[PDB]
Amino acid sequence: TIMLRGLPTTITESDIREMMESFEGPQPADVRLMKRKTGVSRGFAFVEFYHLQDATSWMEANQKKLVIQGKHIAMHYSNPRPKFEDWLCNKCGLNNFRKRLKCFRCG
Ligand SMILES: [Zn+2]
Repeated sequence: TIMLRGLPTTITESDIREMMESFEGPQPADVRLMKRKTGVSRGFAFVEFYHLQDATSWMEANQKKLVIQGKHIAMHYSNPRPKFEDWLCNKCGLNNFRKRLKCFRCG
């Protein structure tokens, strides 16, 4: 899970994956361009991985090497930022909300 920010308001989830079949590191598992309620993508997008060596090598050599729409974008770690009454999942280790009973990785 690595986030990249600043994707324009007309970019398809494919538009980032049309040129991300060629960067370094072994091929990933899942890519999620964050959506909204009306059906728009607000600037940020997460990348999951099969392995951790692959993500490490991805951020290793080309952190500040990815240009689309004439603007560089950072590729930064993703660590949860919780609140007071937040729980944990015993099969994914993913932090999720309190008024919801299901995790966002397996359920
Ligand atoms: Zn989980």
